[PDB]
Amino acid sequence: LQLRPYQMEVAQPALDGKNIIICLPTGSGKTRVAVYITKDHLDKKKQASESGKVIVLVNKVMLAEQLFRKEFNPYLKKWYRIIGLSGDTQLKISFPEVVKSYDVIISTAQILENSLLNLESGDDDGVQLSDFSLIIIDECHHTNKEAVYNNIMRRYLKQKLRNNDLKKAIPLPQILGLTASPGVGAAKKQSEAEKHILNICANLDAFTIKTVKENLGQLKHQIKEPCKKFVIADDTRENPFKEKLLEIMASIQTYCQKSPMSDFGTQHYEQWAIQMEKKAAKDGNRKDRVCAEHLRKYNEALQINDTIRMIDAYSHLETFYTDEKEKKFAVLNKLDETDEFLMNLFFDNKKMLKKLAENPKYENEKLIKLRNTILEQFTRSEESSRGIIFTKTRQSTYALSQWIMENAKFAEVGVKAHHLIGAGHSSEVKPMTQTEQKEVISKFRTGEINLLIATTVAEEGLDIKECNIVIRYGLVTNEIAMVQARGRARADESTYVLVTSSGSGVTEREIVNDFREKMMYKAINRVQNMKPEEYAHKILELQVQSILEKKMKVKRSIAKQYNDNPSLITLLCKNCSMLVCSGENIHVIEKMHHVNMTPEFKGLYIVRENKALQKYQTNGEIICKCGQAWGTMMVHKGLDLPCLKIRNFVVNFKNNSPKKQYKKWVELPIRFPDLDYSEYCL
RNA sequence: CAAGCCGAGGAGAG
RNA sequence: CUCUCCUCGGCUUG
Ligand SMILES: Nc1ncnc2c1ncn2[C@@H]1O[C@H](COP(=O)(O)OP(=O)(O)NP(=O)(O)O)[C@@H](O)[C@H]1O
Ligand SMILES: [Zn+2]
Repeated sequence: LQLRPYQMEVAQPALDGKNIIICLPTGSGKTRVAVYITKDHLDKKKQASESGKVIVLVNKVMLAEQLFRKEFNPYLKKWYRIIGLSGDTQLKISFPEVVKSYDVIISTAQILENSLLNLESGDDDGVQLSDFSLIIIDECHHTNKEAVYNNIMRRYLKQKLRNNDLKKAIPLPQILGLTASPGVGAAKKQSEAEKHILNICANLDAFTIKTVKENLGQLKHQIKEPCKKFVIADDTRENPFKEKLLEIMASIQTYCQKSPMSDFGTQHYEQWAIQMEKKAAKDGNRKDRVCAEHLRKYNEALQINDTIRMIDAYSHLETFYTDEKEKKFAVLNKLDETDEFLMNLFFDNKKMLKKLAENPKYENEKLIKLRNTILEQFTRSEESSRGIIFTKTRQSTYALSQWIMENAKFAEVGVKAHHLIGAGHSSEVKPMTQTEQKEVISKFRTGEINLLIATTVAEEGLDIKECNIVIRYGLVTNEIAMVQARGRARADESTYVLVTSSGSGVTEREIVNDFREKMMYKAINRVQNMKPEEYAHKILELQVQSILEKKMKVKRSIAKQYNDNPSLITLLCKNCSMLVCSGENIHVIEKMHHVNMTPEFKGLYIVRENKALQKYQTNGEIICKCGQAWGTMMVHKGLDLPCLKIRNFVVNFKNNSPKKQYKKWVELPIRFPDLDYSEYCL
């Protein structure tokens, strides 16, 4: 391993105690300086006949294996014992034991917290911090309100104050936080920015920050920025299509007699639709809820029209209504006035909308703008042409990847592309899998795919190859994502683009984040130069406040919903105001999943085979006689006992009918019994 | 590989 | 404070 000049000075105080933060720019060899500090710490503790164990904490899964392979092991294999843990191994099981070996640990975080609370909650073996001598951390800036990793530090600080009260002593470990930039936490003033920085430092018990200042030219030579750049467009033609939908929506409303006091093709209208649907369901009146459920889809279509072709929205709707018709046919294998009206309204115009949509006279501006942007680069760079795109949603990524596959020009210049999204199981999309992710990464590094379409998945963690033409298509989250994307584009003649519309404040937000970036550095300078006694005073104050801010939160959130009422309810279908179950019939398996195993509920529903699995069905999706999907099948002990949700059902209390929607099971107070085969058997 | 439970953070709009 | 979008982590059934 090698020791750079400017990494030296930033590392220097850490080498003799002095828990600190380190914020350097991106790509400056953050991991490597980490590694060096490790080796020093361990060699030191050996030379003093003192036990030395380091643990690394990360926030994602992949970074653990990542760093295990590339940085720590290749250099420290010979002197020491290393290991890499995560939720994707089998070494989680005896975590207290691996500590008894493996002086170097890498780990996903919540592993640790789980073990601590097992030591402090059950009679399990567990572990305490005393068994360490260092904690190295990545991505400092997640240390905020009740994240994971702040439990850890709140406990560290609790024990530190125990030590301090003792002094007026357990040897606490050293801490070393590493980041790119800690970031201003939503503050409108330089002073509150400062306050936030100090809040971080108190949550890390730091002594400084140690930005690089002295050996700065070596950085500028070795490391450089891209060039910021904007591209803007405007649209007032909306020629055939938009109005063609607004007509429909207006017709539905004037069938429903509901006044939005709002506009078509925005987000407040959506919120209204939601609460209206919820109200209609808590009351039970159809004709309003179901129309709302459709209007939401129409609004979504319009929103994506603002960014994406008409064809994609038409397809979105086609999928929706095709599904609904298939549902009604599987059930009927009756036709209420509502659904009949809605379908008759839609399908008559289906062919029209298909014609209107395919119309290259007025496709979209931003797509053309990025056409120009992209072609410029891939003509300039010629086979060293790595690319990245960022957007907001998943569907957008699929659409763009599809298009770039379709249009010939992109394929002509060698614009090989692939999409990328996150693995969360929610949000009406089939997510990806970690394997797919890693493979795409390796293809990019290989060069199979020249450019990637991504959500916010890329602006952290996983290690993409350096790039040229990072852009930004309808997304401005905050300064952190801004800088982290800004730190990708090496390979000179790099850029950082933003593509937006005119009448949607985004460039606004871009500038705000730019100012925030310029602000935080000022604050850093304010604090680095702060006097040590004053600094100490303030961090002590903040640590106290943080710990007291814990206790209170503890005193008001013990249970907050504890009234266990077994069968005091009735679950109805939310589309059709129809009984489905009572609370007694339901049971739980593994104290997590809810399920019912009475033949009454058995006969009520229908199974529609899966589309996720065709991409032999195993987990069937349940539907009603109305058509409302309810749940999913399940295989427990071979019993195909069908699970369900509480997002599609409505509750009715027996007393006075405040019917409520809950969106998940933990929110409600009442408890359900565990499953046992004594019922239905013996 | 599919299904689901819980928790956390960020952003928008209200 | 609520809704939506986005990401992440831990954990179970198969
Ligand atoms: N001290 C060093 N000496 C030699 N090469 C280094 C050093 N630090 C980093 N590198 C090289 O830089 C690459 C890895 O470092 P880097 O690009 O900073 O990844 P990183 O630690 O993830 N930076 P970041 O993305 O900001 O977290 C490899 O090509 C290394 O060879
Ligand atoms: Zn129904």
